[PDB]
Amino acid sequence: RIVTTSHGTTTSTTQSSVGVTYGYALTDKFLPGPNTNGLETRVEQAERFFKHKLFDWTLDQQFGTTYVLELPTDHKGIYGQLVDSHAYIRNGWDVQVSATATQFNGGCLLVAMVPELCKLDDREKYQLTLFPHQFLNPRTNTTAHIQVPYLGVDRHDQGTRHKAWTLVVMVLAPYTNDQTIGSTKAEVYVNIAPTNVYVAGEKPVKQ
Amino acid sequence: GILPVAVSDGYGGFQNTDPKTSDPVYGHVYNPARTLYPGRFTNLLDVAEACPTLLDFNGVPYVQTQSNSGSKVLACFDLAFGHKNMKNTYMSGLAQYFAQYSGTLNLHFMYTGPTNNKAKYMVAYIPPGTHPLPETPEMASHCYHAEWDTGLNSTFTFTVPYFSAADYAYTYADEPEQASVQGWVGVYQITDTHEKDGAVIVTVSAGPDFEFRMPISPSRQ
Amino acid sequence: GILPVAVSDGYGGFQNTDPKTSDPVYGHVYNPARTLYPGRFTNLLDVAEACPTLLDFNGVPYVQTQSNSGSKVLACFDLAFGHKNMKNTYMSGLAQYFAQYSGTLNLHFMYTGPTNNKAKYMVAYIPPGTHPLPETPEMASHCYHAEWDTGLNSTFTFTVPYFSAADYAYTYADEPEQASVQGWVGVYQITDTHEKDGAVIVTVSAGPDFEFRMPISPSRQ
Amino acid sequence: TTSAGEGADPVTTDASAHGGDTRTTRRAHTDVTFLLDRFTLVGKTNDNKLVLDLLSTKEKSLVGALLRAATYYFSDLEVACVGTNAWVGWTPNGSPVLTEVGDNPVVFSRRGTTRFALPYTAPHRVLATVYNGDCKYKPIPTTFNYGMIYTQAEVDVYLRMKRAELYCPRPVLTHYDHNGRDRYKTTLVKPA
Amino acid sequence: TTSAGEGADPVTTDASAHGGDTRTTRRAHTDVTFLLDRFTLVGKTNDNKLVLDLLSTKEKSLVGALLRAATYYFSDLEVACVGTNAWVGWTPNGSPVLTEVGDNPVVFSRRGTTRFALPYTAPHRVLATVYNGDCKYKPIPTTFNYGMIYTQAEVDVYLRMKRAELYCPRPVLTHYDHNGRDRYKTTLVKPA
Amino acid sequence: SGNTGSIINNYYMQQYQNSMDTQLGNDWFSKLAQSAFSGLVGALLA
Amino acid sequence: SGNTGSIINNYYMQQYQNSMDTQLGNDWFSKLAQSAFSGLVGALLA
Repeated sequence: RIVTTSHGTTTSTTQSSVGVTYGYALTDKFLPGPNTNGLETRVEQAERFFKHKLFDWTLDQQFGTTYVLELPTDHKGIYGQLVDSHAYIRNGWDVQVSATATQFNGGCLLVAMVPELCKLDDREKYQLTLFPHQFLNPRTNTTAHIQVPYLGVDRHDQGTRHKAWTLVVMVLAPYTNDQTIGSTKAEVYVNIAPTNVYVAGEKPVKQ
Repeated sequence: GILPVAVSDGYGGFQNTDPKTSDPVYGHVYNPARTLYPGRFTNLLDVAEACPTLLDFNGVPYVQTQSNSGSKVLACFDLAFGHKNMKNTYMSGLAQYFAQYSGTLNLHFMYTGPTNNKAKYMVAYIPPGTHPLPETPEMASHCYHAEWDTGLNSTFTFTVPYFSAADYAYTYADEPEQASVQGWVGVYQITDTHEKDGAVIVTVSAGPDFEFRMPISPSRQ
Repeated sequence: GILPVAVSDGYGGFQNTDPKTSDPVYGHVYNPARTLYPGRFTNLLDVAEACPTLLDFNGVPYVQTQSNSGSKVLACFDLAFGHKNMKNTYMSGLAQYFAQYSGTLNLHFMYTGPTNNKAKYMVAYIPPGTHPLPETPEMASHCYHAEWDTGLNSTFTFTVPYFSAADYAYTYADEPEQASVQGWVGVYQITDTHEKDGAVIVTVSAGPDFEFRMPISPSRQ
Repeated sequence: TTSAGEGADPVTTDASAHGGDTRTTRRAHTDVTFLLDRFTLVGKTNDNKLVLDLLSTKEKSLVGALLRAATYYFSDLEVACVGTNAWVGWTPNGSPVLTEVGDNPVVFSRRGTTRFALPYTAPHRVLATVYNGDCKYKPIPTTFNYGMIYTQAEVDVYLRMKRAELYCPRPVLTHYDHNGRDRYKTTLVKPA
Repeated sequence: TTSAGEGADPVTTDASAHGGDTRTTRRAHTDVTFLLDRFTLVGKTNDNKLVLDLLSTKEKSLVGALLRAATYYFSDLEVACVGTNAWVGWTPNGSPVLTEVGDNPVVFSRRGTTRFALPYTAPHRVLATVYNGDCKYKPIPTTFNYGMIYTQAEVDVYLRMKRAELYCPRPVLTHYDHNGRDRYKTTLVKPA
Repeated sequence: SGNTGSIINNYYMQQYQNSMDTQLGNDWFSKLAQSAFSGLVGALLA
Repeated sequence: SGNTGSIINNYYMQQYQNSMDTQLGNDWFSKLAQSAFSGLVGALLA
């Protein structure tokens, strides 16, 4: 189960792949519309991986515990520069999430990409599976991988503010370390890459 | 002369679910293109077949080895959308809007234990009128059942069948109904290496031949 | 027997924009020939494309070098039909009757100075959310822009584009709207030979792909 | 594009100079005929009479405004008098004013409104919205009408122009007041 | 069937493993379009006005619940205002709020109800039932509307979604209360 | 044409519904619009 | 489609009854459902 995903000059090799989950579409085909007057352009240089630590999966967290990361997030690289130079932007996301625990640990995290996530009740958590997702189950894998397209009532967004997608990682079954050799916690990391980024409406950066 | 016409009593009143259209009033509006928009769905049952949702066992989606009790029963519940275990599922969510259903159901079990913790489980469909609901694997083995053990594959899927005198069953339970008219499903643990729990996440989805009829707005209190 | 008919509630009331005709009452009238009558028009946008109308800059249709101020900005205004500069234009006149529009616009600049007076200008489209609106050619050069100088041809035409998240924009501005949702257009003077003004007449017309939808009678006070 | 603007020849440009496209346009809503083909309230009758004069249309309404955006026009007409009244009657362009319609076209009311269709009846090839006839400007003929209606009681009168043709465009001014503000602004429909 | 559930690939099984068949299924009643194609009561008007916002639908009703089961949607609309009132009027998405409809589409009542058909009028390709726009969650735009109606008096307003399209399913929760009981139970229709 | 659309038809004859037009013996603005210059005066570069 | 069924027809034209759709230049869940595994992992006996 060795799979290497690569974007630009960045690669990622996992040895416990469980496949990729494509959400709502097999591809993010870009169909230009009248909102950009044909002036939009793709910036491939932006389509590369960036990393973030999300949280530490620990023994006390119980079912329902939820960590989210709204996208687009703050970026200290090329992607972030686009935001200062252009008024409008659109892109999809290639998401890899990991929780490195030993095979002698137990529990299970649910990883999902939810659109327009303003609020979530506790009952709604039992149905998070209606959203593109995968599972982190120590006995089986340490990697999740979901790929989703750009989504929205508008063909483009006016720089952030609107977070069409929110990554959500929630504890289904609590982490365990009852077999002596496991670890007491598992750090949860995110490896994301924006895909098909098209921007429009240039303005001056700086002053 | 002109066309003689007979206006009929009982016909014509406003209707909320009628098969006709209203008269138009604002023409020539062309919509923005919504070509290739993702995630489209057409029938609730397509999403209901493909996306299993979590059962609730007193606050948690998993069943478990547990503490004190030489009880091998992990869960035994009425085959009913109104049972409290089914409370937060998409299937029960939808079912509140239909009067009847028919068809099969799929129950899924995902094992969460560490690599060295092994167990062996079993699930059975207990038909109505069965007397002392079996509490042991041994007794329950006399019903339609499936036994499976842990290993490389974490998940196991079971098919809850449809038996009844009638072709359709009701999604709701009448007040005077002492026993489950549709029977029960019992989930048992035959054995486990380690008494420190190994959580089994339980989930439910529509079977390939499941069906709902009679939409109803059961509204209010 | 005769044709049974069901009279429907909610249908039939007088309507002011309905798609049907009234019953005739006075036949056989033949009109005088109006063959070849000149100046016929069929769509407001054909006249709107062909006839530019004057912008208003505090009482006059022209922008100008001006008096005291080392300010190179000749005009900078919200891309909006409701802006005061657009106040007396046919485009804003028509726009008050439609809720939405989409499309391009053409701004025209006619230089009026004497033969020996030379200048060099620039116009840019500043997108929404741009921060300190540029006040210098240098800064404004970072936007979609056009620079041109005086010479044999007095007139220059610029195309104000359409960028937005949506396919259509509103012709009106909601009360709670602090900044122009559609951005601004800035007209700057890079340089001028002679500080004695040279007037540039500014004018506006519909672009080839401009469009209005949703007629409305916004009537009164 | 630079051009010799003095000659007044039209110039219409794309965004192509800057690398742009052109969107597909559907101008159904700016079609003159479509636009004027709706009922507009012109007011109430007087002594249960009303001359059918399109210049009675409210000048700030969509129809009143657009009709005035042309120097000449032609159209057929539909009328609807709403109110509690029994019967609306009519006489064509050029008929003497009468005390009672009696025998000229009469139409009875049906559920509080009377709606009917009429033909252009003027003696001219087209009518005008303005007519510089003996009114020397320094920096409307009797004939310009669609007839007259007589009613049984006071009613609100609505006119609908059919088969409309417009010639020689005229200005259309904005009617909202900026006050002192730069932008105009109002409250647009929004979810409450 | 055992499977590697972690990958989330769907699994749907028969009863064949146990010797069973599969019944013929007819899912006409779970068809989204069919389901939402009915009139739902959203409430009464206010100052004889009501913004047409589908989010006004009662969230526990069949329609309110199903509409909310999707993140995005599109549809045309039919309206019916029931009550003793003379005339319902309407303005499209994006028009300023007015004091009187006068001249915009108006429809008169017929036997106590006014029913009419409308087109989707938003400027977006589709609308949303939720919109995470500047509302940072820690563990609805003006534009999202179908216009506004103006009435002569207070009335009950009903909306009917036509040609409905739904995208990106969301949860649908049960709304009955178990109390402390295990099963739910109610009195179902029975011969008396 | 206009704002009238009944897939079906009209019941009364034409000579009653409308006035009949006549001829003796054409959209200026469409033509005018069509004729506008949309090119480039001078030479283009890059 | 939907919950409307008149063997006969519709009286007013399409451009008045409904909004007209446009295109630039598909039932995800049906496809997703269709793709579900319905077989048997491992070998079967008897």
